[PDB]
Parts: sequence; structure tokens; C-alpha cells
Amino acid sequence: EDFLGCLVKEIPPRLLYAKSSPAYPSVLGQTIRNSRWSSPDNVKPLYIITPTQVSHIQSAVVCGRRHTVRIRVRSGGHDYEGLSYRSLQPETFAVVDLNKMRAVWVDGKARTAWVDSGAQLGELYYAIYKASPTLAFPAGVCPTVGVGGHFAGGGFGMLLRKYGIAAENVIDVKLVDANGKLHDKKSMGDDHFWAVRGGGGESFGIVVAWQVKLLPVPPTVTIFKISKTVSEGAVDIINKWQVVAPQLPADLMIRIIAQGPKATFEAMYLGTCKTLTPLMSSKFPELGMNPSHCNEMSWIQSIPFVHLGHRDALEDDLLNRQNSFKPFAEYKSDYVYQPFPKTVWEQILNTWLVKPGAGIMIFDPYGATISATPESATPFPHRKGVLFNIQYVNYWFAPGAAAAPLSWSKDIYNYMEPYVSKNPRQAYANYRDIDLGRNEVVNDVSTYASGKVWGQKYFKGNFERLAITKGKVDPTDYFRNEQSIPPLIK
Ligand SMILES: *Cc1cc2c(nc3c(=O)[nH]c(=O)nc-3n2C[C@H](O)[C@H](O)[C@H](O)COP(=O)(O)OP(=O)(O)OC[C@H]2O[C@@H](n3cnc4c(N)ncnc43)[C@H](O)[C@@H]2O)c(*)c1C
Ligand SMILES: [Cl-]
Ligand code: NA
Ligand code: NA
Repeated sequence: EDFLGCLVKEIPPRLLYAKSSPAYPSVLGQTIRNSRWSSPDNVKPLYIITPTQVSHIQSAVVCGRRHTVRIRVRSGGHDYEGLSYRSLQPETFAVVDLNKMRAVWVDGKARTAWVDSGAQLGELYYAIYKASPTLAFPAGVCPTVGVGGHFAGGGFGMLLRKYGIAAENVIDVKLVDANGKLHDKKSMGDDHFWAVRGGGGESFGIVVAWQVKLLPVPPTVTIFKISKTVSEGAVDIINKWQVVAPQLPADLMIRIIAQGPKATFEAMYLGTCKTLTPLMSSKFPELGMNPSHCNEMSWIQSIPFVHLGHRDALEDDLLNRQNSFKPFAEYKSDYVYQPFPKTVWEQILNTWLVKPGAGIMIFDPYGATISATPESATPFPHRKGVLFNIQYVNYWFAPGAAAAPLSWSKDIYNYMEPYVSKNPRQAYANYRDIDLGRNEVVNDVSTYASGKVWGQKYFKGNFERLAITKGKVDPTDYFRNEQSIPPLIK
């Protein structure tokens, strides 16, 4: 009652939603991306606040502290476990939903931009394009992902070999801390500014906006998508890829998608077909690339082309808030440091990807710029020595059909254990997976020991620094979820 009373005192009431508000179901659902988490059995927020100004965010946080109601912040809603808008067990929380805070102000000459956290990646990319056809920003492949959660968790895409992760191309932030105080890099200090850029969402406060550096790209880039079935030699070709791809020049990234006994090699090359063709013949002739495979286009056009295979619908693909795609979805991830034996590739392609409920596997090669950053330089630790990341993606489209895909996801993770990183088994924070472990709360504070179990998987040797920083900026564990950094205090 009095939390709401506090809010109503400080924030326009049209931006406040209670469970009985006519628009509450629509507002809650607008950026839910996973049909597992939209159904009525999920724990729902007591209130939703949709700020349009930073002062609204500050007021909400102050009210939450005064009245001990915790807040889960949502930007784009893509959290794989829905932790921006649901809790796992019954509890009281509000959602602060930033979708109305979505401005992207580009300074083309300075090669910087201020990007509100509620902007989607496609809007960031498009605004850069409206300023220049030869500037880019290295973030993810999915246009509807929110800036806020993506940057907080690191963020990587088809420019990761050239420029690293999104969070390491952030030069300032505007942030509201657990006390409602507005911060930037200077006021935050080294530890807090280190942590917020890749240490995971929620834990380190609400980032309102991010200042980014913009990076040059050639006026023409080249994409190819070359598939090989097992009959066409996929096993031998992927067995070569895993050694070659992380060693290729920074201008060339060749990822793989597999969803049966066939691998699709998807490349983005910062250059022309004319130079790509001989590069491929020299470094990876086994793929059989020739100029007919080239698709030359602008960098901005590569975003819909890579993700959707579209060539012709730039605005529709990048400026999309309809939320039409809502699979039931499960996700896992791994990091690989040692090449798989050929027999493991055989099993993956011929056996694991031909099972009931089998998902898709996406393999992103590292090396080059992402791997040149030291493991501790940012919270994202998956750097030197990484050959590739694996994402295991399971989509399905019927309620009551979760058993088979969920079992497959668990079973393949067990199969892969001997071949991927260990001690700890590394995972990417933005590919959130609650089965890696969850927090225990004691005396209303997430415990350090429970956080460490999953935290070392996402953050390796950076976990303790994250937790000490958490203890300094939020000792009472105000901004938390089931898998957020616990405070480590004296
Ligand atoms: C759905 C989806 C996700 C993808 C896709 N492709 C990706 C890619 O090419 N590269 C990647 O690096 N990641 C990809 N992912 C995963 C996303 O990066 C993650 O799912 C992001 O965490 C999503 O961010 P967002 O859409 O903003 O999701 P939310 O659910 O709102 O938040 C996630 C997490 O972060 C906290 N949080 C949100 N907003 C803030 C702010 N402003 N400040 C701090 N913390 C914030 C939330 O509370 C939550 O814990 C492709 C597709 C299709
Ligand atoms: Cl996620
Ligand atoms: Na290890
Ligand atoms: Na999951």
C-alpha cells in the first residue's frame, strides 16, 4: 500500500501499473520473449513502473528502499530465465521497465553515442547508420535485445573478433545505485565501473544510459553462408575449422550453426569478395568457398542478413517492437579450449542433433581481439585460449511439450562435459542458465557461498572482485535476483 503511495507521490500515475490495472497484462507481456515465462503460473510483479525520465527511476528506487520492496529492472526482456520480470518462487517485487527510455544520440564526428538502456540493439545500430554508413558498434546479432541487459552481461556478436565485447567499448555510463544516487564513471570509481561493464545485469544498479565508442567498418562487408552435410565432409571440415577459425585474421569471423547432420558456416568479413576469396583459399580451402558464395552489403545490412537471411527490409527488421516471436525456450552454453576429437564431432552431428527434442548448436570462434584482453581486465573472463563458445538453443511452440527438449538440453550437457572447460565449467552470463546454480538468501542477503557456485562459471577468477564491489555499492543486497552477485562485506 505505502510503496505504491510513495510512487504515486513522485511519478506520473500513468506510468504505474498494479495487477488490477487494465493495461498491466499487456505491459508485463510486451517484452517477454519466452513462452515458458509468460503463463499464469509464473510469479508476477506487484507493480510495474515504466519511467520516461531518470528522475522517475531515482524516485522508484528511493521508494523501494524506504518501503523495502525490491525491484527487478527490465530493458529488452530477453533474459533467458525471465529474471527481469519474474521470480522463481513467490515473493514481492516491482518491475522497473525501461522500454520508454530508448533514445540513441550519435555524435558521428566524435565517434561516440549515448544509448538509453531501453533501446533495442536494432535501434542502436540503425541510429548509427543514420549518422554514418561506415561506423559500427560490436554487439549482438538479435535486433530486439535490450541494450541494458546485453551490455551489463558483456554482449558479443559478429564483430567480436575485431573489437571484443560490447561492454569493453563502453566509455561512460549514467547509473542509479541502490540508494537512488545518480552516478557516472567518475563518481563510481574503478571497481564499480569495472563491474557494471560485464558483471551481469541487476547486481550493480540500474544503468540508465551507456556512452559508447563507435568503430570504423568498411563501406562494403561480405557475408557467406556455406552448408556442408556429413556426406559433404562436415566432420572433417568442422574438425579443421576449430583450429583455423580462432587463428584467422581479425577481419574474418566464421561462426557455425548446426541442427542435424549438417553444419552451416556463416562468415562476416570486413572487406570485399575480391580479397576474401584468396584469403579463404589460403587459410581454409577445405570449406570450398568461391566468389558465388559472397554477399556484399553495408555493415547495417549485415545485421538483418546474418540473423534473418533478409536482404531487403532494413527498417522493418531493425525497428521492431511487435514482439511476434515467443518460443518456449531453453538455453545452455560452454567454452572450449582444446580441440574436440573427430569422434566427438561425429557424435554431435550424427547422433546428438538427431534426437527427440534436439536443439540447435551455435559455435562462435574467439581468438584475435576478444582473446587479447586479459581475463581480469573486465568481468568477462572467457578470453585467451578460447577456441570457441557453444550455445545450445532449444525452441518449441506448444505448451506441455517441454519434457523432451529439457531432457535433451541436460543430456547433451552431460555428454559434452569431458570436452569443454572445467574447474570451473565456464558459461556466458548473458546465456543465463539457472541450472548452473542459484543463490540462497539468509537474513535477507544472498550468500557468498551460494553465489560462488554459478558465479565462478560466468566470471571465473573475477567473481570475488565482483562480490567485494557488490558489498561496497549494495551491502544490503537490494538489487538482486536468484543469480545475482552476492555482497562480500567485512
Ligand atoms: C532473446 C535473445 C537474446 C540474445 C540474442 N543474441 C545474443 C547475441 O548475439 N549476443 C549476446 O551476447 N547475447 C545474445 N542474447 C542474450 C542477451 O544478451 C541477454 O538475454 C541479455 O541479458 C538481454 O538483455 P535485455 O534484452 O535488456 O534483457 P532483460 O531481461 O531486460 O535484462 C537481462 C538482465 O539484466 C538486467 N538488466 C536489464 N536492464 C538493466 C539495466 N538498465 N541496468 C542493469 N541491469 C539491467 C535484468 O534485471 C536481467 O537480470 C538473441 C535473442 C533473440
Ligand atoms: Cl539471458
Ligand atoms: Na579450467
Ligand atoms: Na534455463
